[PDB]
Order: sequence, then C-alpha cells, then structure tokens
Amino acid sequence: PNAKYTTTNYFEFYLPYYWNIAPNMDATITPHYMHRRGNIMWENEFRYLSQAGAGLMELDYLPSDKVYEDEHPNDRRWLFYWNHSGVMDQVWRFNVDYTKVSDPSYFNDFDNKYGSSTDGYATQKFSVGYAVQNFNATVSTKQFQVFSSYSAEPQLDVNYYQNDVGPFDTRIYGQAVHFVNTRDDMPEATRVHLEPTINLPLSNNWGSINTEAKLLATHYQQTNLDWYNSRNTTKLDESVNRVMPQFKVDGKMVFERDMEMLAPGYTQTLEPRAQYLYVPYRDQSDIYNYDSSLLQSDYSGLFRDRTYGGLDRIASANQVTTGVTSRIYDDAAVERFNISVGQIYYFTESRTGDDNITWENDDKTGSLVWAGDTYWRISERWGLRGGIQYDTRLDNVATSNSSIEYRRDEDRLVQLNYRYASPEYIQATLPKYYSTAEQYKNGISQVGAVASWPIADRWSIVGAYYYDTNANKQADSMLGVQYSSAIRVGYERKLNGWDNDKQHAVYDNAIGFNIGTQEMLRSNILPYQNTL
Amino acid sequence: CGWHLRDTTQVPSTMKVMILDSGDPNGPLSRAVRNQLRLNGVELLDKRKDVPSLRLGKVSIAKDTASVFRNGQTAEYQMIMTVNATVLIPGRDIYPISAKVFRSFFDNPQMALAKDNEQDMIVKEMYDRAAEQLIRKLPSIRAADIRS
Repeated sequence: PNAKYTTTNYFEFYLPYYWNIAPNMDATITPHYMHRRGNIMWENEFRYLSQAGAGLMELDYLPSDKVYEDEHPNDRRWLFYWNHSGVMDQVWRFNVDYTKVSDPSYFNDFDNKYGSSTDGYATQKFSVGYAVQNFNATVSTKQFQVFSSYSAEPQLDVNYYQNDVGPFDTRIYGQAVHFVNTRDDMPEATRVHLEPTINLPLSNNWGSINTEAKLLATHYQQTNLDWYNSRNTTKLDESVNRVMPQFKVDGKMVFERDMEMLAPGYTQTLEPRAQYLYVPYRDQSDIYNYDSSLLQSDYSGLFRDRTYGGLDRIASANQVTTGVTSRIYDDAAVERFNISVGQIYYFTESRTGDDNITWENDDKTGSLVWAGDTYWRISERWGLRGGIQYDTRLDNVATSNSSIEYRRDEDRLVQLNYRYASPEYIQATLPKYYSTAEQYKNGISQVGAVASWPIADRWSIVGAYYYDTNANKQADSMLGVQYSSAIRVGYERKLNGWDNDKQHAVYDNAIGFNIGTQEMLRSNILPYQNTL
Repeated sequence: CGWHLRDTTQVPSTMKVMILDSGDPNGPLSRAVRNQLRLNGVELLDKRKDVPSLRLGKVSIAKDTASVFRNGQTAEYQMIMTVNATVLIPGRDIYPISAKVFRSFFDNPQMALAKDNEQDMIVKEMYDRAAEQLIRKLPSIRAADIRS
C-alpha cells in the first residue's frame, strides 16, 4: 500500500495490484480510495514493448465524484493517457503523445504521473514518420484540449537533401496542413508550403563563410471567413499565394592565445561571427495566424532566419546579427569556461503587415536586440550558468536566468537558481489580458533553492524552496525523507489556483507515505534539473 | 595582445577520417552529427579497420516547468537534451563523452499549436548544439589518448 493527506482531498490510500501475463507487457491496477470523495477512483496503467516501439497507457476512472457533484451542480471523472515512441526497422518513426480528461479541473484535483496542476492544456498527438539518409516524410495530428483551440488535422512535413551538386549542397522542405478549430465560427485553412534551398559552404582551419538562398512559397485556401470578416476592418482572402526570396550570409573566424598567465599551458579561443539576412516585405494581414508565435532570442537564437515559430508570419529582414564567443580550455584540452555576447542591428523595420505587438519605444531601426550566455565548469563538482536577453524596444532586460550547482554524488547536491522575465516582456509576447490580470502582469522574478544529503548511512533527506521576489511569497516548497534497505515520506506546498474577487492565490498542501534522491527531487512542480 | 588565427583544424588530424555508428542512423541527432562532421571536412566511412568509430548512444529529452505565474500555472518551460556518445580508437581505449543543452520558452494556452511549432523548432536547434558540443570533445580525446 501507499497513503496520503492533502488540503485538496483529505485522506487517501492506494492498493496497487501488479499483473504479469506476457514477457513483453504488464499492468498495474490500483483502487485509489479517497475520503473527501465517496468513491474509489480506479487507476489502470499498462506497459508494453513491441516491434513498433515502447509505450505507456493510463486509464483513471471515478464512477461518480461527490465533490464535483456539489461544486458543479445540475450536471464521472476520468483521464486517459498514451505515450509511444519507436523506430521500426530503421525507417518507421512511430510516435504517440496523447492525453484526454473529462473536464478542465482534473489536474487541480488529482495528483498523477502524467499531467500537472501547472498545465494550461492537455496535448493530443499522433505521428508516423518515414526516414532515410537523403529523405524523410512525416504525417501527424496536433490537437490540444485547452482548460482556461486550433488543431492541425492532418499535417504532412517532407524533406529531401542532395549534397555535392557542384560546390553547393541543396535541400527542399515541403508541407501540407489542414487547420480545424474547436469553434464552429472560426476560419479554416488548407496550407501548402514549398521551400527549395541552395547553399555554398566554404571553410578552412581558421574560419568559414556559408552563403544560402531560399525561395519561400506558400499557398492558402481559407474557408469559414464570414464571422471573422464581419467583425474586422482588414479582411482575410479565400485564396492567398505568398512568394518571397530569402538570402543569408554566415561568416565566422577563430583566434587563439597562450593562457600561461592564468595557469600552466591553458588555452584561450576567440570566435567572432557575423551573419547578414535579407527577406523582402510581403503583407500577411489577409492570412489568419494558425501557428506562428513570436520567438525568444537567446544568444544562439540571434542567428535564426525566422522571427516567428511557424509559417503564417514571416517578417521582412535587412539585418546584421553580430556575436563573439570566447572559451578557455585546460591543459587536457577540456573546456573550462565560455562566454558569448551578441546583438542584432536592423537597417529597416522587421515588419510582417499584421504588426500586432506593443513596445515601450517607437524606434525600429539600429542595434536593438542583445543577448549573452556564460558557462563555467568551476571544477568536476561545481558549475555556474547564466543568460541575459535585452531589447531596446522594451527599454529593459527582457529575460534572464542563472544557476550555480554543487554535486558530490547522485545523493549529495545543492543548487541555487534564478529566473526573471520583465513586465514589459510579458505585455509584449503573451495574451493581452496577461498585461492586466494581477497573477500574470508582474513578470517573473523567481529564486529557487534545491538540496539533497544522506543524513546517515541509510537515510536520505531532500528539499526545495521557490520564492517569488515580486509577490514576496513562496511558489513551491518540498521536503522528503527516505530510509533504505525501504520507506519514503514526502511533503509539498504549491500554488494551485487563484481566488477571483479576493485577488489572492490558492495553496495545496500535501503529505505522502510509501513502502531515492532523484525520484524525490523530480516529485514537485518546478522539478530538479541537473545544471552541470 | 598575443592573438593568432587558429593554425590547425578543429577536428584532430587522426580523426579527419572516421566511422559513424548509431542504433538510429536516420534520426535527427545522427543527421546533425553527420552534418557537423562533414562541415568540418571529416571523411565518413561505412560501419579501413584502423579508423576510429564515433558511436552515438542513449539520447533523452525532457521539458519541465522552469517557472510559474502567481496562480501556479507554467510561465516558462525549460527543455534539456542529454546525448551520450563514445569514441572507440582501435588498438587503444574507449573514450566516453557527452553533450547537454538547455533551452527555454514561454507557454501560451491560446495559440497552443503555435507553441508546439516553437517547441519542435527548438528541439531541431538543440540537436545542432548537441552536435557542435560533441565535435569540441574530439580535441580532448586526442590529448587524453596521447597522455594514456
């Protein structure tokens, strides 16, 4: 058995039965008793190995929920989850990444392995790939059950590659997708995209320069436009053909230096990189945005050919992105440290016709995106990471994060971490009610601490604590103890909702008993990530 | 100052001919590694019995909630990719190496499909950074093999 207490659900206990009926597949059936509810939840986990790959199913079911029947009057609870991944022979890339719940609130209510109170939707995916060295083709379905929704149904992605066509290497990417909405009144599309690409890779010992050209060609057939076009001043068109050249140059050098002044026989490296990108302006305000979110610009992200993550927005470009990295290697040529800093200079506004974003500044030209990374492998037990993103259009640091970590062993570690995102960045990049609602508008300014240590030969103690520096309140805290042979005991407090008229957070508190440091460090929201 | 242009290749000259081995030769990592080796000018051989073999091993990817809003709902995911690999040099030792890449993005429950396109595009970039990270371990394997 296993047992629990929580502020959400009072006393709980579990009576797991394990069922073995084949050498390659098995099941766990567990009647999950609860005290705040009147009924047993039945949870049913199934595991299999197959020629098609390895996968996991879960089916959780309440015949009736007394709390839901009182809290949603005048109206069962269940979760189904499936995950599969494989490559059959060496060519058939089969995958499933699917979950479905009866209602939005299931993850505020029930602790489970396969979703979180932290989630804004349940994802629902299937795909079949065929892949070989020169060619791949993938058929996929992308659906989302939103809790607070467009689907791709189906999507086809195809790639072909052909090297050595003279001095050039070449590829073509093509896609066909049908977009459907959960609402009967939203636009529909079928989109066809074609992207032939040619590049000339030149290199030697001290540097390289890659010159690349694409044609971006997209066809839209759009339907169900009447509800949108009767409400908006700029109209969607029933057919749209978008055709755009892209040109890119990506030059690099490497310099080195004797680091003997720091330590015996150490090596320093300096790597300036300077990329030019051009894409002409095409108005896309007559194309509805089904899949293109604005992208986050970390230091490696300074070198993209995309400002948005999909195909419905493709920003004009006439820009130089300029960076520099330097590295230190020790006498054994192991990398001890690196720092990278770079920026994007725009000679013309990065416009997309549907220029929907809100900025603190009215200028659009000159040096205005900056980013940097650093890493230091201080020793084989200590390591430090940092990142910063700055945007002159926000007049602020847009995002930052840092961590420092000590590990002696899988059981003996301490980590500190920090994450920041500005109020102006949340305003610019997220749904326009996030700029106003008190739980969202204040950015992020989160401090985290994590530790594990054996307190005696057989006894491990684990804990975590996350704090919001703007709220002056904890986001999560966790404590865990185990005795090995084995028994394990845990505690958690987490944010688990909000109270709307009172404008304060709801906290779930829980205590658990079971009959392991890494399993405990994984168990909370905000779970432990090894940063060495 | 004291800076000089790098006067030797980024891949050590005992590894400008190499064998590439994987349990998934057609997948995204093997394609990114093969691209990064070929871009450096490595002559890659079929699975010359005296040539060193780079064997790609277990790969894992996770997305975790890195951050939360004041209602306890995700702000940022962090994605972490771990790649194990090993270089077998014939008539010498086996040299295990790895890469570890960290990327972040904000969620959006409106435009969930767009954030799934952003996630697939970021995982594509992470295989290129994991490939770059593995190639920078090849100079240390030359130094370690001479010191063996």
